[PDB]
Amino acid sequence: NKSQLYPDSPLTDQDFNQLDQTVIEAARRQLVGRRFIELYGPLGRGMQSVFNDIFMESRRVNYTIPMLYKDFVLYWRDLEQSKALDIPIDFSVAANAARDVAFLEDQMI
Amino acid sequence: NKSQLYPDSPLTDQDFNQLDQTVIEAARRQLVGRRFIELYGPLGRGMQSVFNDIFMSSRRVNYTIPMLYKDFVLYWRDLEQSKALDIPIDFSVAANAARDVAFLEDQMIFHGSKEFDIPGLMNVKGRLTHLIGNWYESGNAFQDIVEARNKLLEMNHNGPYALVLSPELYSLLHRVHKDTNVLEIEHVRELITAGVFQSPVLKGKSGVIVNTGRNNLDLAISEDFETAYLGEEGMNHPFRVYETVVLRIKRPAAICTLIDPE
Amino acid sequence: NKSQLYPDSPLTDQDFNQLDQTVIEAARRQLVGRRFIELYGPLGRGMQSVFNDIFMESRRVNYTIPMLYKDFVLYWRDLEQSKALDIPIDFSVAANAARDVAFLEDQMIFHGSKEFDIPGLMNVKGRLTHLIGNWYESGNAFQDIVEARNKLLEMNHNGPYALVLSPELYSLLHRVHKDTNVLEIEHVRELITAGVFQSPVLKGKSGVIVNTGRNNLDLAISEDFETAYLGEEGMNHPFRVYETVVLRIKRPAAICTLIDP
Amino acid sequence: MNKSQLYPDSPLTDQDFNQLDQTVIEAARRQLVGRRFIELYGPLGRGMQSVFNDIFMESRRVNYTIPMLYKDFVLYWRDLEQSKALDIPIDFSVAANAARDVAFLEDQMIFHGSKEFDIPGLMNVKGRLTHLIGNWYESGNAFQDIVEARNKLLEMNHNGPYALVLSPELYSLLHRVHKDTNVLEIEHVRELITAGVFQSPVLKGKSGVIVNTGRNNLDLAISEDFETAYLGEEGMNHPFRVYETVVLRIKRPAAICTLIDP
Amino acid sequence: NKSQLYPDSPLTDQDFNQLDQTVIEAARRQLVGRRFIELYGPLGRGMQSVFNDIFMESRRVNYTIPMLYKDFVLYWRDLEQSKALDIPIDFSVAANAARDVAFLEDQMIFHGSKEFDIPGLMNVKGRLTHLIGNWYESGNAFQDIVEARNKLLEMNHNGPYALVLSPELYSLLHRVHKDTNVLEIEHVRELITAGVFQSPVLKGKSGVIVNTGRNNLDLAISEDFETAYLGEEGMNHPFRVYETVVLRIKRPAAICTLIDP
Repeated sequence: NKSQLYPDSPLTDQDFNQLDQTVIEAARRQLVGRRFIELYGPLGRGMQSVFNDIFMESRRVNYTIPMLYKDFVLYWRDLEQSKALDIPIDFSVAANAARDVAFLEDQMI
Repeated sequence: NKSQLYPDSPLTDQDFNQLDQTVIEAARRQLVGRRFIELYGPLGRGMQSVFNDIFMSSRRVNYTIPMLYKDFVLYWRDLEQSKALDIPIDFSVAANAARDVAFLEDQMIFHGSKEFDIPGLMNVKGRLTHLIGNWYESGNAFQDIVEARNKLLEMNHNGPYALVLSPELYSLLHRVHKDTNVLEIEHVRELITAGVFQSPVLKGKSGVIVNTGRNNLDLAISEDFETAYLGEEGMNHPFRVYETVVLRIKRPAAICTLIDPE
Repeated sequence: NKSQLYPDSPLTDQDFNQLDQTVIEAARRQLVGRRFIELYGPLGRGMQSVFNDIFMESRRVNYTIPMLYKDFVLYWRDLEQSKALDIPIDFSVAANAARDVAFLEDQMIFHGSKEFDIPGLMNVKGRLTHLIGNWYESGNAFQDIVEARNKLLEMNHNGPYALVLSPELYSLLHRVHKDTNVLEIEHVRELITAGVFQSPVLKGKSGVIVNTGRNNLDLAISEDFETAYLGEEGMNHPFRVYETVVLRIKRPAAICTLIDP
Repeated sequence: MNKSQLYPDSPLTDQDFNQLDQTVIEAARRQLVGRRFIELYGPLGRGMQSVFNDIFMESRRVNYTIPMLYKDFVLYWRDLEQSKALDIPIDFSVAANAARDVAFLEDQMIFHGSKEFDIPGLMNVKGRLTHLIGNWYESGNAFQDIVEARNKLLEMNHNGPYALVLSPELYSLLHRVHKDTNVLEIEHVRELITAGVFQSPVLKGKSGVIVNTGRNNLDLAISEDFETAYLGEEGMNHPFRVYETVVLRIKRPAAICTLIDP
Repeated sequence: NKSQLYPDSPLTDQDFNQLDQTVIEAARRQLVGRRFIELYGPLGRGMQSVFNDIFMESRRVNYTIPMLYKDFVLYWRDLEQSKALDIPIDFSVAANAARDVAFLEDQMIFHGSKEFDIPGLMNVKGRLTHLIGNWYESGNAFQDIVEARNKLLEMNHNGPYALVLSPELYSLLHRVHKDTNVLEIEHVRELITAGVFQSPVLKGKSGVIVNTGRNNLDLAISEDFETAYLGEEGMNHPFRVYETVVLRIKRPAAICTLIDP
């Protein structure tokens, strides 16, 4: 899981799931491309390019798969304060980044 | 096993082994690119394209792995006669098919795959270019190799180098060096430690010096020289000798091509 | 074995083996064709003609297999004297016959069988021809081979090459090269991997370079060198050293011919 | 003692690091010329950041700071994941390029020194013997100039075994045949120089050096051999570094004879 | 052993053996006198002078055995640093001293000990002298050795001969002979069976041919190359590589000397 994938992560397993759920919910609320376009996958990490057969009214074109990303930063002072006061970790910046990856996909689509 | 993979093949298990050996030997003898260019292993099925990082800071290009194949037919009349008389099957057509594919691979290695946008050693962008003088005069050929070898040194390529020349130019280092009273091929072989090779794919007075090493260039083998039964057609048994190979030139500056100015 | 194959043979099993060993040794010492041409066989007695696929730079031609033989005679007086004195039987005449079958094969391999219309190395259509200059001057012989080998290389025939020269040209290769302090034959032997041979069948200044490989040319043998009793005739014991061989040139472009103008 | 525990954050397993080590080491061995005729003094260890050299001129102690030679290459995470998914061995081509560059750096430091730390080289050390060679294109000059150079070492109380390293052009010129003996000059030289006649791209033009092999004459002081260290993961990619710490000590400068073109 | 011989030695038994092996190897790589002169010993520490019977072409002379030594110093800071870092002790200075004792023996063997009045190969009375010509011209070096070896042969000294030349003359032997396509040194090496050596002790154009054999000349060693602790002085550890050797030339007529006019 995430905890063993990033042993140095300040977020625990429960804290990291909230990071995933916040990102997933923010993506679904903004992904308009996936609302009507079917998904061919998940292919997996072993695929870096796909072959597209264009039937004009066939032509085979090798479409390399782009990677769209947004970074965002979780400041340590906020994380330490949340741990000290036993309050849930704020992931508002994480949702903002997901809204920008979902906007990048829509621009690319 | 090829026996169970082609249940309808007329050849037995041992006959396929002889057919495979004939194809392998004919290809290996006729292949000049693989002598000095290393193989990026058997990629196998599931890798239809490969990525080449071109260094001139690197840039990435997606290279589609093309299929090179030649078709040969084993006539049933000849097959039945060999089985009846217990004489070995003549796979001379198989050897010619492997020879033709090997010639095709060498053309793809040197002159590139134009229809697949894959460059070759003789036309890769960014390669060094050297102009050879009159190699008919003794000593000019050695000096040209020295000048071209120094050109690769200027671009941080210390060797070991491999030199491939056209047959017309190759049959010019087989002359006594008047300065040293030795064959000019021997002096070049001392400088070119990876060997000097000929190739019919090069026409006229052309040649290329390649700094050997898997970090400069290699061949991505999706599947090595393999034979496949195309299925019975008109009572005969056609086979396909096919291979899936692409050439990756990671550092084009490691290739210096000798070009006749005329 | 031979004793039961020819019950009337004056030679015993041991005596007949010496006949075979003498014939075999005399054949190997003279067969220059088999030194670089691969054997397609032994097919057996059930094959009398072979199919040759000529790839010109396919054409199927039915090559009937010729039979080459020499007879020789073992006189009974010599055989009786040897038995009486307990000395080994002299097979010098047998070796002489084997030297003539091995010369007949070389003639058929290099010049072809006119009666059966089978081509040879020096005669086949579709071969490459190189006109040699004056090999007497040192250094010309190496250059002529270099240019002739270049013609084979331009046809995607990258060796290994086998060069057969007439004894006049073969001896001309033994002079020291011009300015490389090395015998001219040694430099050619580096160029020709399969070896440089000589054959008396080639007359004058002539030679041939053949790109070896059974996919280029091969030798079809239904039966190798064999000795057969022809039956006693006039108290003598005539035999026959025979073989059924034929040369199949599948790739005529793999043969480069050196001739003089 | 495996590098997996040394770099827990590395993406390579025990076997992948092992394949990485051979790729770096083999590419280094193919290019390291100085190590062929110079003994290795070490590995001293991480506690030796500078070595002491006692020069016996024909005694002065000089402190040499051990230089660190390195080159960086990056393995892309997409490539590592793609190879891992397809069960294909990782492509360490960039590692060989980095290892080859470091090997050239060590050879360049051995011969031409290191101006940054004022460490002398074979062709730069003070007190060495200098021999002005002649036209090696003409016959006999190549062997004679070596004989006088060896005589210079003999007069300086150094009686072998010698090691001769020549520029790549001069090494080929030694393959000529002798004017009278009708034997190649290289075998005559090889009988005089029994530690081996080598060639190196570092020497340019008509240049060479004759070195009296022996620990008491000169040696390589290394604290860390060719080692691949995993740098921190940056930008989701994995950058590595092939580094080594080697300094050359010439205890007897008079045991080195340099062939210099006038 | 060494540890109990010098209880105050900073070097352990393993460290002291490396001192001995370094000294021994450096001596063998430089001792040209012992390559052809037989050893009469080790006599032992109980012998300080030897009797030489000179057979001129007997005379008894008491040759006192000289002692040749070089000191060198092992600094304590280097020894302490090596112990702290667990690295082997550097003995480069020790090898340098051994190269100077092996040069002192060669000087004493070839030129003699003037202080003890002991003759050498190049200096003894009763030797044969040959005046070499111009060795620069090819073929003169071989001829000069031939005539000089002839002088030894006329004195019933029929080999095996050992020839030692100065580096100037030794390198002059490496040119190809005049018209025999063979290196001049190779022809001399055929003439001189015991081998042709060179010594830096011989200056200019000079050399010597010695007819080997312990009945002609020998080397008397009471003690071979030895390393002795001289006791700590100024925190340093001075040693001494020493040997007690002397050359006895019993037959001065067995030495032929090559000099230039």
